Amino acid sequence: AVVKCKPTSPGRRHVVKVVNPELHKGKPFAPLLEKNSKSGGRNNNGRITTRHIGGGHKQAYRIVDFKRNKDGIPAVVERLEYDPNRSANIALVLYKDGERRYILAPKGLKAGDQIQSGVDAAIKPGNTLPMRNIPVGSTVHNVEMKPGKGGQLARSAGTYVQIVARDGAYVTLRLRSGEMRKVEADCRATLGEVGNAEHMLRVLGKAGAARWRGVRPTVRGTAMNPVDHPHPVTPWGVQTKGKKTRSNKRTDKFIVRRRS
Amino acid sequence: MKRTFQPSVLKRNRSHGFRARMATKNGRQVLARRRAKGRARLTVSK
RNA sequence: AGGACCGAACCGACUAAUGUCGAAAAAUUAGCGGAUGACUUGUGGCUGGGGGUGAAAGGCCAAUCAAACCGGGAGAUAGCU
RNA sequence: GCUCGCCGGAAGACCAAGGGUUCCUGUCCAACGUUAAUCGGGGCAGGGUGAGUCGACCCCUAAGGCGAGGCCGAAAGGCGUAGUCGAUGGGAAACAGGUUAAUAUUCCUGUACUUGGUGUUACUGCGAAGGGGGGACGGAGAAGGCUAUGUUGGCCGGGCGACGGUUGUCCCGGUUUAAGCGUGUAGGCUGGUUUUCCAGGCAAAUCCGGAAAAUCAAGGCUGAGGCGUGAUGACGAGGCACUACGGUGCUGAAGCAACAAAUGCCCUGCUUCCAGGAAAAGCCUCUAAGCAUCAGGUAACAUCAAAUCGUACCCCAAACCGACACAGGUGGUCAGGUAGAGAAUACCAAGGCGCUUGAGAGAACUCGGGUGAAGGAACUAGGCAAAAUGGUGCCGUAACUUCGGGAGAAGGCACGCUGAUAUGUAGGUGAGGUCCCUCGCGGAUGGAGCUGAAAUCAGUCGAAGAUACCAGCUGGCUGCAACUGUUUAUUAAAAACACAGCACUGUGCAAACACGAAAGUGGACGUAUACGGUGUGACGCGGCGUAAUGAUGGCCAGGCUGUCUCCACCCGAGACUCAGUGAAAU
RNA sequence: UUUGAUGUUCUAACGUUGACCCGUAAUCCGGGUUGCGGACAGUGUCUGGUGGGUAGUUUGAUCCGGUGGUUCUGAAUGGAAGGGCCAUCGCUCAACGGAUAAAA
Repeated sequence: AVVKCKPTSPGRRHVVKVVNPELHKGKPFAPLLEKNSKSGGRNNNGRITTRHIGGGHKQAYRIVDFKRNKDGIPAVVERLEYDPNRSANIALVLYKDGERRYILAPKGLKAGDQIQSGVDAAIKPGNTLPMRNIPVGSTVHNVEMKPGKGGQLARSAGTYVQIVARDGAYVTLRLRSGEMRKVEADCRATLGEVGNAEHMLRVLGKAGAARWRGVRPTVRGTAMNPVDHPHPVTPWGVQTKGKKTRSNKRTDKFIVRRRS
Repeated sequence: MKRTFQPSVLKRNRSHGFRARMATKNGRQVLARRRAKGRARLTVSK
């Protein structure tokens, strides 16, 4: 749901919150938890490589099962949880064998539902089926690019990819960026679209939102001195605002269409 | 105003201690120079 | 609940006065803004000099920064004093 | 020794970091103390630091460092695995009183507590770098029970007292007792018992998890505080006897109730919020390998050990950092009485000090203040500085607006004390007796007693009752900027920087981008509802307006006043004289 | 028969920051298997273009020589290249005694 806060004061005047009543109001499953130490944009050399990163509230990394190698093991979704590392909420799944894991929660998944992975699975949203088995012209997410890789595409909230054609051992997928990609059929994918589609309605209200979310102030090039910044070019002299930098010549064979 | 120097034995030892000097190759050269010059205190220590 | 309000500790020095061979190589008195956070602080480490960091002033890098300090080239050179 | 004054949320007591004998005694003024000094944190000599329970040490580890192999690089060297360091964190244990001139939670008196080795006794399956639980956690906020602590009352010993009265509802001092032990309450958490099965927990498992049933509905876990032992023990006001006259020995009465109550405990509790809030070790359990006449473990007993290091002193300062015995700075803990919402403010208890030059007079002038006739900004680039209001309660509060705000707008009236309402009300707390009880820290009556606002009437004193400190000046026009916030440490706090939002562009992940000769890293253990760069900076249509906001620029109006006509007097330090020490630029 | 450029397919070179197992209680690393691409990408030398991002600087002369004749000479001998002798010629290189072929 989407709620607009009363303008009782600045910092609440322009606040829009995305409240999810069905989220779990409790601690996460401790066994699957793990630490996530912030880096602040530093690297092994200790210098800053990426700008505008630092601070933020402490968060714990949740291990999410993307590969979904539990083939032919029906499971029940216990509940949903808020994962700070992902813009989309996660779902706790308990398999019949007696083991618990985390998955991505699609739009049509709620607590108490039944899920199943493997080729011998139905077409209900959230099931894990190879794109070869998945009917063409369907919407999927968490698509794999190599067998057993785990899944990298359509992992953000409300993101999905369309299966637009079936060229034998390869399949054509349209992404939300307007990209047409050719992917091997043996790769796994998840049916349905990612949940938490209302992630756009949030406006973060004030600076503090981003500040404790992990973003630091951005300084414009014009305000910088000539020595610090060239000032449309990047701080390192690369001309921006309409200059492609894609030079790989390795994965282009899998590229069918470019963004328009 | 708090002055530049704030004493701390741990910091002093770990920054300019003999083991810290010997950890790096250049610190060994610095110790050799100090010994050649003949200063009584090669490095800072308790 | 409020990057909410008045207001102690705490943070800074916006105004005035004294202090310029002062108690202090930016200090003291009363006012002054914040004082639940974009807050501050103790401790422990990382980012090292065409480099680091910088809510960005050409600011800070141990009272020195439009390019630190230490030893060497080096008794640099000076059509200059 | 007696007065006067200051701090007393500190100018008191403990520590942490930092100094290293500055600590105590004897002894002297050679040099220092901005003067003398017999004195000192000064010179010389002596004494002083007692740990199984304090901390370090040791087990584990976060950030981070080193790094066997290994990758890369002309070499130097850079990265990193297994591993090893790394407390700012997690693991086991002590309290009361007494003592020296210096140590005490270390020494003495008493009660204990914890970890392992050894031997005896009765049993038993033991056995991991492996698995499971726990360790193990954010912000904000309200209540209940508590306690430290303090008030009153009763009790104990004393007093009746140099200026009126004070055997009385009067005054002074005390009225303290820990850790451990047993009961385990208030409160919080959770449904338990039994059986059967399961490709799950990278092997197995009686351990965790999951699925079925029969049974009861209670059990189990955590849990401050109080109660008795600790303790007919110590302590204890005061008196008595000697004093190297500083001080030492003996003695020792009562040691209770109520109230209020914390930031400290129940409470890592409970309710909500998105920013979703460390790791490992010790600890309980399961088995693998191997052994099960052993070994090992369990429960009780006796005994041994718990090594080594700091233990003085200062620690908001004279001892630490500032070249100084420097108006500066330094983290945490305890932090009481009255008035007070308050750790603010005014006076005090405990405790600590009068700050290392004084003595005379009270010139101009300088510094910080008090008062003031009339005008009340006419002074000044400028209400700069000064002057003025400032709190509680009742009524009321405009234009605009994003409907929240403006607003404490502005503006009107009562605030003291005593008696009554009410021999202190309402409220809070709550004794004893009585009745029950699934029988103890168990549930009702009850108000004894204590504490205790706010309001009405009447009276009353003062020129003035928020009478002291504390404590917004007010409104209008107006450019800028969404606001909060940050910046040129040490002349520019702003219209500058940053900001949530908006738009363009790039990146398909072995992603772009950046550090790196390269490895490898942050991006991201994310991935198109994700990230980097660029321009602007809320909202309605870089341009026009914009509520609120502003130590922002300017103007005006009401009060106010020494800014000014015009300054005058007074209060403190200099300036002047005397004594002691004693620079400077040039 | 040498063949190269190009097109389709394939693996034995090569990449694997895909999966499984071992050294190994090991996200590194090396080794064995397989799948995915595959003569693509990438790397080493050369070369065309961009490249204030970075670095060194500024605000008939002269060098080069075009042609001629002259065996003057021409580094062992004979040639040739390169030098010397005489003639002429290319720049208002006019900043005209002209500091670089090359700078706001």
